[PDB]
Amino acid sequence: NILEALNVRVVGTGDRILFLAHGFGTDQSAWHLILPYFTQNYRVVLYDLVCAGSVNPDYFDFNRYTTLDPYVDDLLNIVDSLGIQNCAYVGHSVSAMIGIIASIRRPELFSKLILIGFSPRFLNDEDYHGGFEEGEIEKVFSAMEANYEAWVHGFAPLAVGADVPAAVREFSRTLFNMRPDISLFVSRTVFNSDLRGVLGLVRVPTCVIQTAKDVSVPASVAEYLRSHLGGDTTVETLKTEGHLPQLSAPAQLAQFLRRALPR
Repeated sequence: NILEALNVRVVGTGDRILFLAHGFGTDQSAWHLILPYFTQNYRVVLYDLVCAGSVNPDYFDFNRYTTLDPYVDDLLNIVDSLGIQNCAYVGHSVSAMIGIIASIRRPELFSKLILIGFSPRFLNDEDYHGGFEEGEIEKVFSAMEANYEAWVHGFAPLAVGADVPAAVREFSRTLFNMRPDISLFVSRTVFNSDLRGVLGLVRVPTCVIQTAKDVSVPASVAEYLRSHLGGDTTVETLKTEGHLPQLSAPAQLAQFLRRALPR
């Protein structure tokens, strides 16, 4: 039922469950280039966040989805529904944030957390560089509301990077598939999140993957995470820019994953 609403799909064969969880602006199809590198050795679970354009917009209850907690409830519901007892989890952007909270709620559930394009807090603070200020983000939210199509038009290449047209085309496609109001509302939710208070409570081994230049995550965030996460943590840096390496640099990302994943 949640399995149907969130387009859960399980493919591959192997002992380890690999759980792939997409971020803002895409759906599980953003994993399609790396997926063949794993389906021979991992039982792979994919799903769409409720805010994905591929999910019936009728399921997006703006009354319910006001913080990340209902999203974590969705993930744990899927995990439980599938009867998954242990898995490796790869979360991009918001799914990274969701993964951290899930790990603290259910520490026995994750063998490993791989976090791509992950920030615990986007807004700056005293001695903390998240990369954004409140005045600044209000204008983005206005632009997103005023003219979503124009925002996407400009944002997709900036976010994804240069000379990767296939990646930009795909990211534009999935952004345009999201309902504009859902896009804005999810953005607001993410920008009002602050995980820095609970990072020390993470116990699961974690790999933080960053790219060279991510418009949403300053380079300094990775070393903050290394110093603040409570598990055994490593940082890997892709020699490639952009926010969506699963589309823009699938070979390098898959290589990093193959190094970091259990088995």
